[PDB]
Amino acid sequence: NLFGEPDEGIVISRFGMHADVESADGDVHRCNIRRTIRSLVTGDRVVWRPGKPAAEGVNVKGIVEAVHERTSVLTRPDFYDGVKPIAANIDQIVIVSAILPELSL
RNA sequence: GAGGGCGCUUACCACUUUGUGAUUCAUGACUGGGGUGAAGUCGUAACAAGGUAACCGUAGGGGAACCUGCGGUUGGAUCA
Ligand SMILES: [Mg+2]
Ligand SMILES: [Mg+2]
Ligand SMILES: [Mg+2]
Repeated sequence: NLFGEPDEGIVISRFGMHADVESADGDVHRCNIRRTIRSLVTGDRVVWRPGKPAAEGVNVKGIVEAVHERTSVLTRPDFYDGVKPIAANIDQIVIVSAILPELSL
């Protein structure tokens, strides 16, 4: 509770109970998520509020309220897990492989 | 003179010093796991004969669930 400014920022990573949200200038600021969010992926622009600092300058987390629309999505299903998106909102993928241990086709 | 006091010395002994032990708390780089986590990734182990029957004990293997070897049990299906 006692949230801050609703703004647009880029989510750095996903950690289940919380997420890392980069602001509009390059500030690593970890936040938790809203209960009604169906999914949150790496690199998804969101609407979020950075809580409120309890100590002056020292805050713990904020919240991520809403999720914008998807440009792309990477949905891959799995046995006994269902269809799960991995990453989203991307224009180019680079398939990276190595000759070790194997190079399959 | 007898005797006493003072003073000195000795025995006992508190505090105090060194050497070196046992025990206890606080601090403590680092490090060993374990628990609590609905949505995170990795796999599909077990529960049906759960798709190589499972499990216990022991040795080895490898991100991991686990696997194989030896022996035991039915807390196993199908049974003749
Ligand atoms: Mg299995
Ligand atoms: Mg089995
Ligand atoms: Mg056996």
